[PDB]
Amino acid sequence: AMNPVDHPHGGGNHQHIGKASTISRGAVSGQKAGLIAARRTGLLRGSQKT
Amino acid sequence: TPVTLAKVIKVLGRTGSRGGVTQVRVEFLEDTSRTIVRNVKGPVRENDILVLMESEREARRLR
Amino acid sequence: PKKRASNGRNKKGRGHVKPVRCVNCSKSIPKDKAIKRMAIRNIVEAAAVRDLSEASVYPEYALPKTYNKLHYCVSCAIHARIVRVRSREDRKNRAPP
Amino acid sequence: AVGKNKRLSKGKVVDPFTRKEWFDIKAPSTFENRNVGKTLVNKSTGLKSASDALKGRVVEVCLADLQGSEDHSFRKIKLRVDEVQGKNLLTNFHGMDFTTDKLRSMVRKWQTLIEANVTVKTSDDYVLRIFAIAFTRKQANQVKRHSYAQSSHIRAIRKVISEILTKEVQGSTLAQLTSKLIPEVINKEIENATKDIFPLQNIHVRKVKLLKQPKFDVGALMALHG
Amino acid sequence: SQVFGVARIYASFNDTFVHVTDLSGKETIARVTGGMKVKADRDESSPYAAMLAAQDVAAKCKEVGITAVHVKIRATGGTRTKTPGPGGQAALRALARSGLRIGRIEDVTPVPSDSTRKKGGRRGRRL
Amino acid sequence: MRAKWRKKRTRRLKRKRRKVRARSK
RNA sequence: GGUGAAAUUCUUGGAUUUAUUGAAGACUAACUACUGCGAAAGCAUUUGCCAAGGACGUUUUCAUUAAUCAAGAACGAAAGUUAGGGGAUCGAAGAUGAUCAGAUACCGUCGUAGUCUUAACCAUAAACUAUGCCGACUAGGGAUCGGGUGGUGUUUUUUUAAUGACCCACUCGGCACCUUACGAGAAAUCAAAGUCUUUGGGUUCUGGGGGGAGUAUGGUCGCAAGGCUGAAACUUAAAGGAAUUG
Repeated sequence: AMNPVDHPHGGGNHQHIGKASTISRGAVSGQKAGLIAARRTGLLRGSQKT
Repeated sequence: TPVTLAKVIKVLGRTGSRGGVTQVRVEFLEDTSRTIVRNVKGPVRENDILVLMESEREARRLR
Repeated sequence: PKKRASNGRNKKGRGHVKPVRCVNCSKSIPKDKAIKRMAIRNIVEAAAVRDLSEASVYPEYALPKTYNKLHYCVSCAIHARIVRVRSREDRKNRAPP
Repeated sequence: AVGKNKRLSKGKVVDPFTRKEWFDIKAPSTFENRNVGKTLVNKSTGLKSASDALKGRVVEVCLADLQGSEDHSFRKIKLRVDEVQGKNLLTNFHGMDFTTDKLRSMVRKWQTLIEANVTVKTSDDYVLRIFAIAFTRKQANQVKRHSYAQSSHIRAIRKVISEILTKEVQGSTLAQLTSKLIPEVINKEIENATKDIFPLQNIHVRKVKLLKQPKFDVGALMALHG
Repeated sequence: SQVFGVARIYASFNDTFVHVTDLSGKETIARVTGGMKVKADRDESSPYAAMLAAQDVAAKCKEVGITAVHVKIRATGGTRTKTPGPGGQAALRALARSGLRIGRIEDVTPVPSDSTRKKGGRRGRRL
Repeated sequence: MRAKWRKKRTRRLKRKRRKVRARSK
């Protein structure tokens, strides 16, 4: 909902992210908005498995 | 090709789904009193010698 | 109609019986209804007896056997020829030969 | 299947018989056949210490094997690898077990089974779980087919059994237990306690599991293996 | 006098495994199976293949130096069929006629009290 | 047809009546 | 490894396998039966505690307090729902091996929900013995569980007392059973499904050809799934039960 100056999702005539939110751990300060160093996403169904 | 010569001493009965074979009790001559029960294809009768390419088998049945 | 008097089972004064599984199909069937038999079979099957006796480290060896109960379902029992169907007059022989 | 495998090695000789050495294992003082058997192990390089790698073991052998007696045939003793002295290595007790064929023979219907369990400590710092199996029987002069008990008889049998167990093991050390279980006098103790309850045949013992021993005490083991 | 191993048979349907080891067990010797002997995926359980493996492991055990064996028969048990395949009888016949000595035959099939769950649906295996 | 599946067909039909009448009301 | 046979899949990174331990959860085999208890659902290790119950024994007590029941309340398998836990096997769905003319069906390997449990809901089942509850009378026989009585009965410790476990006989109450068929019924069959056209011991609940339809609506309960109550129009001459021969 912000503007693209104010965030890496902001902007667009439609509220949409555009570029995928799963961010490398070796990204930087300014890029680390979103899901960081993530291995999987979405709804988990089952077990923590540990 | 070491085979064993053994003699049918009893015929158990016919088998195959089509009567084409039989089951027989056969005594080894070498190492006498060592019995076996095994199968045969052709016409056979009592007292009948037969070569066997092995000793160590007894097929129970077949269709 | 009621083909039987006990409906193929034995439930009197229970209302419920814990189930049992078959061994071919593994169908969940009660116990009173099942086709429990008992297998008591020499491990050696009567063929290798001479060889094992002569080759025993110990003679006068008991040569034990497998003892175990065998629960069967109606279907797999009849199919495996354990039991077979009986006339309307000889269904009632509640004992075997 | 002799020629089915699609890959034996996703990853991309010396004869172990020659790489292995023999060893000879002996029983304790509580069994007349001290020498009971042998075993194999890879040659004890300095990397492995075959002594300890073999120390971590146990062997089941039959009491008919260890006492010559086919009546003792139906009992098996697990003896633990506890000491090694130059390929004439020694053991000590680990645990009893019957033969399943014997059990499946004695179990039958138109009777009543009874089973008890105790988790009791001994005089000598071990802690053992023993069980006890007892059967009912048609009396002589009886005519009924089943001879089923009445469950209060059974609970009482359970109590008297369990207290007998605790009483014996609390005071009998390990070797004493072995020495009084090889004849199974305990069963006759049960029957003499209970013959004013039920005739009560087939009163055998059942498994026993060291739950925690004390220290090894190699001196004590050698005292047994004097 | 006579050195003793133990036979450790497992006579499952579709395969009758045999292997021999020391009295303790960790010293393992010459595990062989029917499928190791023969070809047909159905004949994995063949008593023919069972006795084949019996004679081959007999050769291995004679040339390593064992004399006798204490037999421990096992079957699937647990949840599964609980009864042996034909390879049991086959292999014991085989070793008997091979001449290695025999002792202490016993059945150790897992016959569990109060099992977990029998597979294959409630209705069964609708073959 | 089998009575159970007749029942299931009836139930699905019935809840569909439910939904449409909710839509109209 | 699986199968009828095969195949998906795992195996030099050592599977499969054997030995010694460990963890998680479920489960309570064999004994286990024409055997027990419970209103029913249902209930199977031990030990301890909580209160409860039937029958039995009673020359105890009160004294007709009782039976059956709309309304109305309690419990109520599985499945399923709500949030937590737990979460091994098994396994709706679904993916894949395939077989097949086709196969999202059978068989196979995976596998989420669930399966287990705490708190709260649901209120159904071939919840069947398809057989209401109370009472009485009537043919036999035997077996069995529990209690009790009698019997120098047997066996049991210290030969021997008790007690106990057996035997015999009897008894009351139970799960049921074998045979008859007087009796009944349309027949199968039944010790009640009898004592009913020689029609009546007491009470409750339900059915009136088949379908429509356990549908529609209206209430009512439930988060929902759904449940309880519950017609009509219209259509039709048969559907259906039990036995016989083929």
